[PDB]
Amino acid sequence: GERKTALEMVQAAGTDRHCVTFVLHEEDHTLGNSLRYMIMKNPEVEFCGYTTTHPSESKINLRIQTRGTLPAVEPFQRGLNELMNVCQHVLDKFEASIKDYKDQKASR
Amino acid sequence: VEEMRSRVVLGEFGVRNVHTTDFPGNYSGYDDAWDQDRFEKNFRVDVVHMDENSLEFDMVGIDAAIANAFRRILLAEVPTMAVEKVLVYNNTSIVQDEILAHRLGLIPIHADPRLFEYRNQGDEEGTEIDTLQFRLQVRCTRNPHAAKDSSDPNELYVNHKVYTRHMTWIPLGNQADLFPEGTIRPVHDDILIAQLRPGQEIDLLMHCVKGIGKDHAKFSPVATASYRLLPDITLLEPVEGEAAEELSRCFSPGVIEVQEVQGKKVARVANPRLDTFSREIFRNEKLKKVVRLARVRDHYIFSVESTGVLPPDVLVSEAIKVLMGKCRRFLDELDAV
Amino acid sequence: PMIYICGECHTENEIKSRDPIRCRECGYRIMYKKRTKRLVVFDAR
Amino acid sequence: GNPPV
Amino acid sequence: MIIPVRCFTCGKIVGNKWEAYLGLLQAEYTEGDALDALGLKRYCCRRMLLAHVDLIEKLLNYAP
Ligand SMILES: [Zn+2]
Ligand SMILES: [Zn+2]
Repeated sequence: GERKTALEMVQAAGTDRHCVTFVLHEEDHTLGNSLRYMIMKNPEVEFCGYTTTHPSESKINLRIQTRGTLPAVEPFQRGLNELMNVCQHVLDKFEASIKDYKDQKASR
Repeated sequence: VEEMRSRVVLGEFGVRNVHTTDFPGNYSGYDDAWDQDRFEKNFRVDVVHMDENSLEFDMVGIDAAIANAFRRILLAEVPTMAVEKVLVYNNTSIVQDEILAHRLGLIPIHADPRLFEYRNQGDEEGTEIDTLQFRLQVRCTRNPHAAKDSSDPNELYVNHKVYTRHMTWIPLGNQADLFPEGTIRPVHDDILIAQLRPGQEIDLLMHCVKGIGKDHAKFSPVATASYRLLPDITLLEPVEGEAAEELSRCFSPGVIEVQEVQGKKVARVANPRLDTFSREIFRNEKLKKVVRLARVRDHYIFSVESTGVLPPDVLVSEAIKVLMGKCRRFLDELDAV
Repeated sequence: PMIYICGECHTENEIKSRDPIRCRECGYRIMYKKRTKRLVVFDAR
Repeated sequence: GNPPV
Repeated sequence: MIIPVRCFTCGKIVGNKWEAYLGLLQAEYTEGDALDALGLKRYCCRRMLLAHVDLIEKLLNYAP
């Protein structure tokens, strides 16, 4: 949707699909670090690292280098999905716990 | 041949390691590919305290990256409403105009930011959709009914001190419906805005817009939202005989509960969570060898304290939803190619 | 109706062209202009 | 101090 | 000059505890007990009231 508040991908020297650098705009260490943690769980990626280009700017660079087969854009799109699944589960669990505690406290 | 899977051990001259050994390939067999069911099974949230303006849930079984993401969302990405523009018709106060505008920006408004929207760039006017307007108009006069006294409230006082009570909401559009009479108001009615002397007057219109605590702190919805790993304390040896009390004094007082099992006194670790890391045992030179204090690996303790705009549990919910929104925005922008 | 407050008398004097700049009800020689109601816009940052 | 009783 | 509205480090709102602080000190309470009875736990907030110098009361004494 947004042509540049979001993704700009730079395929490496030789446009290796297995080595991509994603530029994520308007992002700081929050999403960078959580998404790097979620992408490291994939045994098909050999190098994942994020970095902020400069303090004045608001953008991060992820670097995903996967193994021989997959195009390194599936690891990214799967780390996103797993992180969103974890957030949904945490939200459900937290709301259920808050409700249970409110009941336990309002009864007594 | 000794594994310690769950604690961050620690001495005095420094902590031992910075790892958690719960990632892919991090062990011979204890390898990871993000089993989602193992997460959903080992995760649990326990909410300790929940007054109004406080929460202290546990959030057991999550990594430091996700916990830090949640903490940084509450401080800088959950949206709030706050004064952005100030129109000053007259101001004969001692407090300057720019300083008054600043002081007015840092006052928290009780409007819920989820019913509003962001003003488009260059939308100076604003509309019922994105803005709330309030008016402070106060003048100080001597009270005619006063004797020869010197208390500032009794004399020289109709409005000596301008408070947040004096600020009145001007319903901008159809906002009178939607918002009942007392719903849109400043959160605190006692915040001292200025001081006046007879003949001095303040008269202004404040405009409150939506925004996140990232582009200015005034829009931030929590005092602090930090977290701390659950401490762990282990008595390697049975402490007894008046060394138990010296042990119980080298810690926050509730942590080591000295029972009396026999005629002698035994110290026991009653509640490890109360401990503040002060490392005062390490000055004892005889009991630094008896106790090992470390941190539990992925067992956190959170503490969210809102200013009063939204309840803390709603704040945490909206933080988790903001992280989900980031993830979904990037998923859907990826799907755009 | 340009008003000026005296320095220590605090009497509203209106002065013009061609007239001296002393104050009535006293004789001081310093007079501060007055703040009228005019709209100014400030940002709360 | 101590998650809910 | 006047009480800061929010503590600078945290952002906690301390601009409504000035008169309450002054009232608990007139009642005989130490500055420690007084800052405790107001809810100022962490010392970043406690320094915001403990070391405040109200100079709006000395500027509000020269003629209008
Ligand atoms: Zn005069
Ligand atoms: Zn503070």
